[PDB]
Amino acid sequence: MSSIGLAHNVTILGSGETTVVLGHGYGTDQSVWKLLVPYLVDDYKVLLYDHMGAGTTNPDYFDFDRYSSLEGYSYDLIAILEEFQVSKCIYVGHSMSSMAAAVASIFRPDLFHKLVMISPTPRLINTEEYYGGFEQKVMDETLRSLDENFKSLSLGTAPLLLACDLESAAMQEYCRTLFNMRPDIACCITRMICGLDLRPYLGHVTVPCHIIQSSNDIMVPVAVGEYLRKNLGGPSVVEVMPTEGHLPHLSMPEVTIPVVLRHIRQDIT
Amino acid sequence: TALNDLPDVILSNIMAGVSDVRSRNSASLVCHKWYLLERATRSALTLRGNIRDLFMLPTCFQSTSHLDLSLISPWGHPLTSAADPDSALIGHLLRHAFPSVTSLAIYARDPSTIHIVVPQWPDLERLKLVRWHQRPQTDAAGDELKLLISECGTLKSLDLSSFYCWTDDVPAALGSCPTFAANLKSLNLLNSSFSEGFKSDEIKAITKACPNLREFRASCMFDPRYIGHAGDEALVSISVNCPKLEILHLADTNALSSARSDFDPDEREGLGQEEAKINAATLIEVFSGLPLLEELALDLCNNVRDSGPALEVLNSKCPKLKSVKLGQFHGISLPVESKLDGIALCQGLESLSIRNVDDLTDMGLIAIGRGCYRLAKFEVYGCKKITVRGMRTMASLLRKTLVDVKIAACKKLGAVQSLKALEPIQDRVERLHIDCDWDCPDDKTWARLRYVSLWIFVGQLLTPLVAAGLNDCPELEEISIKVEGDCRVLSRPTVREFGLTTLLNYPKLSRMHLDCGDINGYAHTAPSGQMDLSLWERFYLIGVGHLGLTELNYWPPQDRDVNQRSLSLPAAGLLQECNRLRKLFIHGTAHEHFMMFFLRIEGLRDVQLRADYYPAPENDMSTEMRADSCSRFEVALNRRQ
Amino acid sequence: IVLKSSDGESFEVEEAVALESQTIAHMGVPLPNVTSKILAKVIEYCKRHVEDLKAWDADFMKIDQATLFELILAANYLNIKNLLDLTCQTVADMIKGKTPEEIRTTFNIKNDFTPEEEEEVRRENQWAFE
Amino acid sequence: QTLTPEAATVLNQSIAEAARRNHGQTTPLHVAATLLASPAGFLRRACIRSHPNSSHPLQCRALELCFSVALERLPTATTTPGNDPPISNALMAALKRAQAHQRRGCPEQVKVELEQLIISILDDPSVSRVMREASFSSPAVKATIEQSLNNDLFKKLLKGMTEKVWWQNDAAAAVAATVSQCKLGNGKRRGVLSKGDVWLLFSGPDRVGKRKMVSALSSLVYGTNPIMIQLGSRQDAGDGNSSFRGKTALDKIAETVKRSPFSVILLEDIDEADMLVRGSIKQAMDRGRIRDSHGREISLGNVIFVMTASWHKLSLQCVPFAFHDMVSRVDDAVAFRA
Repeated sequence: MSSIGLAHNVTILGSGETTVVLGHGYGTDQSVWKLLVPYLVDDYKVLLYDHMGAGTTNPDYFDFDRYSSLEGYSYDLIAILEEFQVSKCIYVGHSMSSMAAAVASIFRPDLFHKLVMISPTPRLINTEEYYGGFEQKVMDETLRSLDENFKSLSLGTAPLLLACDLESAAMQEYCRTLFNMRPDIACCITRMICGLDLRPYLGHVTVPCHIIQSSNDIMVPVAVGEYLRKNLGGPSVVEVMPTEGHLPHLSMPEVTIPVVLRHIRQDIT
Repeated sequence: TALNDLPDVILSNIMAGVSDVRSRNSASLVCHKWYLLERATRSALTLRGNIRDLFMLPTCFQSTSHLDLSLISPWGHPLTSAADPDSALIGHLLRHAFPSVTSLAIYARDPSTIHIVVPQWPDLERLKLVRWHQRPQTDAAGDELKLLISECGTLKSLDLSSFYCWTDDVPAALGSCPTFAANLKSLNLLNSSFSEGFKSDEIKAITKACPNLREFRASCMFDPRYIGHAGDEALVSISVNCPKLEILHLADTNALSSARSDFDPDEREGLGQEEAKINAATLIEVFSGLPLLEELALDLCNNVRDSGPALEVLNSKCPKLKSVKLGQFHGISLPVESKLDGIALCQGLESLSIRNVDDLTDMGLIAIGRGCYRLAKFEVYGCKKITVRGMRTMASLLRKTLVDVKIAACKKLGAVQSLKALEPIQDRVERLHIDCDWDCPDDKTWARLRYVSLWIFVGQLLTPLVAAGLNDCPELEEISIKVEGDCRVLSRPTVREFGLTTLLNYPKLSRMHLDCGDINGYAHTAPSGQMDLSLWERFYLIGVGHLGLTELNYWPPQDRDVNQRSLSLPAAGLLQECNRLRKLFIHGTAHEHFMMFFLRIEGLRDVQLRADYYPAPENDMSTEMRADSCSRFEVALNRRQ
Repeated sequence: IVLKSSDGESFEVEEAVALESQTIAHMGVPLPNVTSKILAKVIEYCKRHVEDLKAWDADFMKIDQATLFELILAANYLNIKNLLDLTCQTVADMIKGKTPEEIRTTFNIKNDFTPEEEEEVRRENQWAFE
Repeated sequence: QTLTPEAATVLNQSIAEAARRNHGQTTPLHVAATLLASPAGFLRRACIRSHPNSSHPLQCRALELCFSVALERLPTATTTPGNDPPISNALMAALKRAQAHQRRGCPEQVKVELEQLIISILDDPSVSRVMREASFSSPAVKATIEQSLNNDLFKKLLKGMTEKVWWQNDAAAAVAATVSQCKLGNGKRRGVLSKGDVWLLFSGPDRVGKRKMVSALSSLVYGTNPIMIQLGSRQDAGDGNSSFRGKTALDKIAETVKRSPFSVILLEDIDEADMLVRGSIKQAMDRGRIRDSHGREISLGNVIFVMTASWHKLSLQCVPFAFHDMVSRVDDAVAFRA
């Protein structure tokens, strides 16, 4: 078909006037929604795609200059939506990908009818007044590991560091999929995420947002949901589920899927 | 004199003898005469390429007789689809490129694939269908199998040992045209992916349709608990309907599985352990009905007891019998005083394979050795009573002919015990299999040893292999390792590496099978404080670059819960370090970023991701494999100079 | 029976050894196409076949390439299937495990392939799983 | 002399073109270029049909161009033009291949027809090689040409369940009858072949009595405890098994059936189950095997299945239209009294 549809492995399923766009998280691909897609194809038009950093995409198309900032991902998402004639889409995103969708909505409000977010966060590095992510030091370890893996691959030696070698046991679950990419692309995406912060821009989002978090999550504090509700510029709702892990939509489908489907089908927020 | 001065007929004769395809390709580049000779002489071809560029198919292979289309990239892709009208042209393309095909193996992803490709060769003699994917929905049973029946068809052998389907498809297809079934001289249905084995009625109908069968293998259901399970009537129907049988292989579907936790009665949570509807009298009648029988294999997951009389009748009623494989048959060897009995009376056996025999003792092994003096291959599995003395003496008795020994899951026979047991035949054995069990309580040159198979539980090390006795193997060339187990319950290894560098001890080693695919673990998300599968892949693959491997088959560990066998980053990184690799097959999935790691290997020619397990990923959305990724990788590999 | 070589030498042949060769069995019996050493190398094999095997056969193969070519020619002319196919297999053993240049060098072979033709043959060969 | 009049014509025109340039030998490239001429020939139509990019008219003339340059690459021969150049070995090869392809296509029974000839000369390595650089693949057009050419028990359990659930005597007798008859073989059949799986729909408002009912039936016929799967808004601290990890309700059902092919399975609130689960149950009841979320097929065995319904013998008037197919296709439907 189109070049954008071939560079992102875009697939269209289902039928009906309403379109659901599933944006996977960093380190995985559209395969993470294989448990959710059957629940939607009956009465929705599901659009699945892989963002350019994903392992299923061509490593050559990856532009280190464009994708050193989240604006690149938001622009890519807008291009994908506009190519496939998708308007008033319903966006379901995982962590830090829903942020890109939110920025895209800031630029192009007409494309997004609602935003459903799974464990999102505006800024990943917590400051003294901001408890909305992880300490800088605990993530410095993961940056070091990714840099060492890239160095090892440059010399032709195997990259021998994983997220299982960190000590947080929460960085292990958070950063597990960050090592599921080519080491240089992994370094680039990780540095972008570390430098990312959308706190100023939270007031410009007008589309409704449906924040979904895990009960007593060790990884992203539950208070971030209330923080976003207070700073978001549009209607917002927060639901908490008794799930765990970085990928509740895959590891615990019988609990996560009902929540996501409900938030998709109810508009009142 | 030089060869070009030789007459051409003995050139065709001499050059039909190079079977090594790499050597054949090398010979084709010698000169014009040699090229023409090779192209007119090549008989077996396994097609290598992508579906997209299949119209760039060479026509130089006009004289091939056996054609293998199941390895067309992307692996498992529908070669012909009903969605594209020009897919009708693929049949003609193949028909014209290989006009002299008699044996065919094709991947039958879709019914249209069969209906377009198979009837192309009226002289087709042997057919092998492969499908590890889902069975497409059809109007009735056997609709995709009915497409095999062609007007001018004379199909003689049908192979469905890897073609997943409903067991009701076979009898429906076989009943639709009596000519097609009568022409059949061989039928292989030994598919382990069947959810349940064939019913009694289905076996009866299958054998009634095909009275001329010479070889018959089937995956039957022998559990008495189920309804319509195959029992005595099924076997007597086999004996009555197929009197010309020379090979008879009935095994339960669980017995065919790669994982020992599926067929081992000890490892099943009380499953099995109950008698089948198989009597000694019924076995006697069955063996009496097959005077021409040559190869027998009855591998059940349900016990059959007091089978000694049946095995004795085997010796009188099957003079041509050469190979016997018995699964959970008890009392096969019950010696009294000194008179041989049971299987020990089959003096004509050449290979014997027994499994989970409760009655067997050391005297049983001694009787088997003394009676079956022509035995050349012996396989024993899961016998809790036999010891090193009995097995060593049985080896010494058969020291003149025994060249292939497998000793697995024997409680009292560890790795060191097995190697000590094989001492009398140490300088003659060629193929060897042991379990790397280091916890079993209670001049050394393997001069002819060429193949070693190992089984080891997950988390154990391989370093003690040298101290176990397998020290000096000058001729050892291929080793196959299978690792099984559930690592979700296991802690982090205290030792950093599995120890593949220990395999540097054998200088001639050039091929490997690393089957970790039966390890269950956590793919991308571990619950809390657990270790994901990438850690175990690193633990197992470290040091694989040091070995001068030239071929490598790798089975990534799986996560049964989410159904994925992904290749991790450390796995790809370590496999990249193998510079000498020529062929590299990975029986799993890997996305483009990791697949492109392998272009660093200079000598690498054949690479493929083969999902030959059930169930294979249905489409690109459900896994991390994409068709475009495969095409880009292949184009990059071919272009490398 | 007594046979005569091309050079005129005579050798004694057993009846079963004679029946080994279809050409001899169907037909002094001069052999004007084979030399003395050819019979001196083939008769022991014929006798051994008429009446350990692997090692002895490998030892008997331990002959130079040219002598071997004379042997296979003699087997064809005498039309002995076993000797001829064993000989051709033995030669084809040195075919395997060698590059085309190695085959040419070991076999004084002259190369008449243009680079374009070599590339095309390689392209055709890339379709076969080695 | 072994060719049709038209094939003889086109061969001698190839020859005449060979004699006009004196380029040594009559290579099949020349006869292919001859086929490009005489626009009534089939090669033009075949080429335009084979490649979508070939629909452009001047690409066919670009084919002529690439043939022509290769001909220009042929050194000339010092001979009089008033002669026939020796046709190359490749041409005898092509003609013999044409003869053979003609022979095989009608095994019942030679003058070679035009299409066999053109196939044969596309088979020539040089013609195909030249076409390859011209974005044309000889096998595709060749296949196109070839394709165009085609134009007791009852009471022994009734007493126990009447002991347990004495307020549901009539429904208990009805279910006793249906379970005993399907077990004995007097039940529904999956087509002509008999089936072992039993499918029961348990309507009515009494939930605890229904649960003790199925527990008693399990403990009597199979001597085992039932299996606690819920589907509706009835989840509690037992069904919500995170230990299963990546399993939905359908995955749980399939795994339980696989691991325990001999027990009773009760499904809670089939009315509040998702359309996906209900569709999966319909597929299982038709095809006799349950498919889970990964597409694996699992044989139902003969497991006793009971669906705990709540709509108000089961009357068809009280069943919503969506669940009518289930009732029609279920083995039996039992209504519990209030």
